Amino acid sequence: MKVRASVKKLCRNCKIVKRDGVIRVICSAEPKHKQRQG
Amino acid sequence: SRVAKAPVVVPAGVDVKINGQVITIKGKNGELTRTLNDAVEVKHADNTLTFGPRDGYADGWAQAGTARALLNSMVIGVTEGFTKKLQLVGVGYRAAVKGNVINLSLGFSHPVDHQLPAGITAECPTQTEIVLKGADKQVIGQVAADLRAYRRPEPYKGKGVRYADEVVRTKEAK
Amino acid sequence: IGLVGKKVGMTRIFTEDGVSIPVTVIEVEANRVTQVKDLANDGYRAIQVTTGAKKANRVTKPEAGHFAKAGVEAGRGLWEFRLAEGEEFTVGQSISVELFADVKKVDVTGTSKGKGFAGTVKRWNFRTQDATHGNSLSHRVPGSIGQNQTPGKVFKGKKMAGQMGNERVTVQSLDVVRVDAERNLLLVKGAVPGATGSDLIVKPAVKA
Amino acid sequence: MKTFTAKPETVKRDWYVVDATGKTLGRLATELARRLRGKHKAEYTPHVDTGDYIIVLNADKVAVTGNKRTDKVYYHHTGHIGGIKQATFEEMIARRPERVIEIAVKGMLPKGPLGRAMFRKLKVYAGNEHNHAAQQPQVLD
RNA sequence: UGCUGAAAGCAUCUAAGCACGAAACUUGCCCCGAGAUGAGUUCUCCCUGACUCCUUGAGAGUCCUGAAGGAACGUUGAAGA
RNA sequence: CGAUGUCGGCUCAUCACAUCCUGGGGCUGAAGUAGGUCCCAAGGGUAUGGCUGUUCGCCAUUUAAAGUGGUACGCGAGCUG
RNA sequence: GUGAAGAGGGAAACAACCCAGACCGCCAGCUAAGGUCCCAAAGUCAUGGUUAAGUGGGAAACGAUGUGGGAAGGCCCAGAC
Ligand SMILES: [Mg+2]
Ligand SMILES: [Mg+2]
Ligand SMILES: [Mg+2]
Ligand SMILES: [Mg+2]
Ligand SMILES: [Mg+2]
Ligand SMILES: [Mg+2]
Ligand SMILES: [Mg+2]
Ligand SMILES: [Mg+2]
Ligand SMILES: [Mg+2]
Ligand SMILES: [Mg+2]
Ligand SMILES: [Mg+2]
Ligand SMILES: [Mg+2]
Ligand SMILES: [Mg+2]
Ligand SMILES: [Mg+2]
Ligand SMILES: [Mg+2]
Ligand SMILES: [Mg+2]
Ligand SMILES: [Mg+2]
Ligand SMILES: [Mg+2]
Ligand SMILES: [Mg+2]
Ligand SMILES: [Mg+2]
Ligand SMILES: [Mg+2]
Ligand SMILES: [Mg+2]
Ligand SMILES: [Mg+2]
Ligand SMILES: [Mg+2]
Ligand SMILES: [Mg+2]
Ligand SMILES: [Mg+2]
Ligand SMILES: [Mg+2]
Ligand SMILES: [Mg+2]
Ligand SMILES: [Mg+2]
Ligand SMILES: [Mg+2]
Ligand SMILES: [Mg+2]
Ligand SMILES: [Mg+2]
Ligand SMILES: [Mg+2]
Ligand SMILES: [Mg+2]
Ligand SMILES: [Mg+2]
Ligand SMILES: [Mg+2]
Ligand SMILES: [Mg+2]
Ligand SMILES: [Mg+2]
Ligand SMILES: [Mg+2]
Ligand SMILES: [Mg+2]
Ligand SMILES: [Mg+2]
Ligand SMILES: [Mg+2]
Ligand SMILES: [Mg+2]
Ligand SMILES: [Mg+2]
Ligand SMILES: [Mg+2]
Ligand SMILES: [Mg+2]
Ligand SMILES: [Mg+2]
Ligand SMILES: [Mg+2]
Ligand SMILES: [Mg+2]
Ligand SMILES: [Mg+2]
Ligand SMILES: [Mg+2]
Ligand SMILES: [Mg+2]
Ligand SMILES: [Mg+2]
Ligand SMILES: [Mg+2]
Ligand SMILES: [Mg+2]
Ligand SMILES: [Mg+2]
Ligand SMILES: [Mg+2]
Ligand SMILES: [Mg+2]
Ligand SMILES: [Mg+2]
Ligand SMILES: [Mg+2]
Ligand SMILES: [Mg+2]
Ligand SMILES: [Mg+2]
Ligand SMILES: [Mg+2]
Ligand SMILES: [Mg+2]
Ligand SMILES: [Mg+2]
Ligand SMILES: [Mg+2]
Ligand SMILES: [Mg+2]
Ligand SMILES: [Mg+2]
Ligand SMILES: [Mg+2]
Ligand SMILES: [Mg+2]
Ligand SMILES: [Mg+2]
Ligand SMILES: [Mg+2]
Ligand SMILES: [Mg+2]
Ligand SMILES: [Mg+2]
Ligand SMILES: [Mg+2]
Ligand SMILES: [Mg+2]
Ligand SMILES: [Mg+2]
Ligand SMILES: [Mg+2]
Ligand SMILES: [Mg+2]
Ligand SMILES: [Mg+2]
Ligand SMILES: [Mg+2]
Ligand SMILES: [Mg+2]
Ligand SMILES: [Mg+2]
Ligand SMILES: [Mg+2]
Ligand SMILES: [Mg+2]
Ligand SMILES: [Mg+2]
Ligand SMILES: [Mg+2]
Ligand SMILES: [Mg+2]
Ligand SMILES: [Mg+2]
Repeated sequence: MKVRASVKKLCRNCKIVKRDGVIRVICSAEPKHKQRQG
Repeated sequence: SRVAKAPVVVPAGVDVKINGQVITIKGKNGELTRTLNDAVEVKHADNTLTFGPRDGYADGWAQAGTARALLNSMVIGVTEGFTKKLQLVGVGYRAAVKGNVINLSLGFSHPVDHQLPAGITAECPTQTEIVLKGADKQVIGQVAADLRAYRRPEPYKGKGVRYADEVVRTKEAK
Repeated sequence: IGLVGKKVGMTRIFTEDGVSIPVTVIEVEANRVTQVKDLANDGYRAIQVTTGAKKANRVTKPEAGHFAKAGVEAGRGLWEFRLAEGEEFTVGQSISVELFADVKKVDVTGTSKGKGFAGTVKRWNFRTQDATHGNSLSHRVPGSIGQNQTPGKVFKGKKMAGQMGNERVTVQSLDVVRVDAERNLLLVKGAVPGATGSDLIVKPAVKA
Repeated sequence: MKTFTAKPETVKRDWYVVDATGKTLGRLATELARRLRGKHKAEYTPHVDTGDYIIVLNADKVAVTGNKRTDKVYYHHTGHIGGIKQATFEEMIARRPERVIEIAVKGMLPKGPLGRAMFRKLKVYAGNEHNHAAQQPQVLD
């Protein structure tokens, strides 16, 4: 995953979640889109 | 909210008991106990179960909508008994049960002996497939996830331990 | 548990294949129990032992009475060992070297040899400064001992010259060779702390 | 008239018990530090230890609000080259539960001989049982 | 990385509940360590005589007794300036 | 400015983490081997030589690694000059 | 304007910031700034809300079904999401 300060919804299957305070973006199609923080 | 407003049916031969907040559901498959949250309030109404949010607390609906969905699975568990179908893909891999200990051979130097906590009935229809049953969705789900976590799917040949319903994305060599 | 025993030099055992294994000869006389400490009185379970023999005068009344409580003879010195839950012993019982017959490896504790006021070169393996090439009155000295203004101070636990040796030290997991029951000896591979005549607290290997 | 000042000999010190089960740490410690100093007493003098002896039993069971059971750290230096030892509020109660009330009170008292003298009076305890039955320490809340 | 699971009919590792997870962190291993003034415990040992005195006090005294033990002195040490 | 001894080396170090090695992970244009980047991790370790006053640098040969910095560009009532 | 050439209270400590100009005494009372759970004088004071980050108790571009208020704008009993 990435740790960029401005996580975004890149593709359609991407999804925003707030775990343990940290905003993460989880995806079904491409694991590349998985990213943390921001 | 929407889940919370949808009463849980309780079939016959399923003894439900409310010890304040501590719920006890007994049935044919097994006896299950659940220490429920203080923000939730639960009662018996006719045949079905009712879940209401407590006034004063901040997040009621979110807490009760859980309780509903838990007890929905808890009632189905004691009635039917949950099952999971795991399969071991790859040559040389072997799964065999002896008592309450699953003997996984997953190409390691040492044979892995996975223990089974709680009432979990493990079976093997074939040597490269593990079907395991029980009362709780939780413990089954965990056991399954451990048995998986011993060897996750290699996204090339799909090798390792997999759930039967799961799809796996494989890729080419570059 | 463990036993007390006097160091009696070193020898070598020639094994029939060839190897000359260097061994320490520890005499381990009948270690006799003076007191059995337990959870009711003391808050822990242990045994206090003795060995050897003081002359009937050098032992004082406070110490000599302590021996009459048990009924044993006034052995020289007193030591204690912690019991490992399962084992339980009685007062006036005589433990022998046969306890080490079953064990393979032993921790030997003793008092290391007194080197005295040792320098930093000897004590802490400091490197001596250039023996010549300009050097003036500072061959074996420590050199710097700190930074400058910032700490404005030497830090605690700084390696400096002082008393070396004459301290309790433990050489762990020494492999036992022979357990002479008749002569009351315990032959262990290698070398143990302290000079010939020093007391050695031997016990089974904690690092199993 | 020169004002009255309490005389160390004439001071009549009382004994108390405080069950610290389900209590807020700071709001307990504050009320403890109030009494220990001898503030509540009408014959209060800042240079004499007028306060009362307090027994704080069930110290381990003390409660804290928010995330401070995990989040609250207790830093202390070992007086050494780089020895800064920390310990969370869970880990503190896990090992030494008496330290929690001790430290929470000590800071609230004054710093100095009398400050240390008025801490001595506090008697924290993990278990419900206390061996100070001889003084008849009455119940305090 | 997960399991169950809302808020949000679903979904999602979490908001209740339940697991894993590193030479880091707390122990385990070795040493010092109750001057830890919060000065802990166990064990053994030794002292069981009179008198006056006044502002009768943990006062100050006086004949006698001197213990357990220690120190000192000596011979000294694989202990040590 | 009625003095705060300025580079480099030696001896002695100590802290930071923006980690060079070793430990645990996500993605990968990850078949494996080997990487690439990123995340957590400061416990411990982290060359010897040639040249030059050198720091640095280049070069030879090692190493798991040959970390970047702070510390009066650490350290002259410690040495060299 | 203040210090220089101005003490006193506050801003933790802090010539110049906020309050206020010490003739001397008193073991009198009322107020300024700033404060009122404990260190340490004085409200665990009252009413209606907000924050769930220990924010309060350092910071930007930019990021996100965090969470409160509002004012609007898309569909129903021909039953939309
Ligand atoms: Mg980052
Ligand atoms: Mg949590
Ligand atoms: Mg992978
Ligand atoms: Mg004599
Ligand atoms: Mg003697
Ligand atoms: Mg002695
Ligand atoms: Mg010596
Ligand atoms: Mg040497
Ligand atoms: Mg050596
Ligand atoms: Mg050298
Ligand atoms: Mg010279
Ligand atoms: Mg010189
Ligand atoms: Mg010379
Ligand atoms: Mg000279
Ligand atoms: Mg010199
Ligand atoms: Mg000189
Ligand atoms: Mg500093
Ligand atoms: Mg200083
Ligand atoms: Mg070995
Ligand atoms: Mg350290
Ligand atoms: Mg003060
Ligand atoms: Mg006192
Ligand atoms: Mg769901
Ligand atoms: Mg290792
Ligand atoms: Mg470890
Ligand atoms: Mg290893
Ligand atoms: Mg230990
Ligand atoms: Mg120890
Ligand atoms: Mg020791
Ligand atoms: Mg030492
Ligand atoms: Mg020592
Ligand atoms: Mg000491
Ligand atoms: Mg003492
Ligand atoms: Mg005590
Ligand atoms: Mg008398
Ligand atoms: Mg008297
Ligand atoms: Mg007297
Ligand atoms: Mg006399
Ligand atoms: Mg005399
Ligand atoms: Mg006598
Ligand atoms: Mg004598
Ligand atoms: Mg005598
Ligand atoms: Mg004496
Ligand atoms: Mg001599
Ligand atoms: Mg000067
Ligand atoms: Mg230098
Ligand atoms: Mg060099
Ligand atoms: Mg060097
Ligand atoms: Mg880092
Ligand atoms: Mg970097
Ligand atoms: Mg991995
Ligand atoms: Mg380090
Ligand atoms: Mg650290
Ligand atoms: Mg460790
Ligand atoms: Mg060289
Ligand atoms: Mg040459
Ligand atoms: Mg030159
Ligand atoms: Mg440099
Ligand atoms: Mg540099
Ligand atoms: Mg330059
Ligand atoms: Mg370099
Ligand atoms: Mg070089
Ligand atoms: Mg090279
Ligand atoms: Mg090379
Ligand atoms: Mg090479
Ligand atoms: Mg290599
Ligand atoms: Mg490399
Ligand atoms: Mg600089
Ligand atoms: Mg310098
Ligand atoms: Mg210098
Ligand atoms: Mg200097
Ligand atoms: Mg020159
Ligand atoms: Mg002023
Ligand atoms: Mg001021
Ligand atoms: Mg001030
Ligand atoms: Mg302020
Ligand atoms: Mg202000
Ligand atoms: Mg300030
Ligand atoms: Mg302040
Ligand atoms: Mg002040
Ligand atoms: Mg200022
Ligand atoms: Mg005036
Ligand atoms: Mg007033
Ligand atoms: Mg005001
Ligand atoms: Mg003040
Ligand atoms: Mg006050
Ligand atoms: Mg603010
Ligand atoms: Mg934005
Ligand atoms: Mg928002």
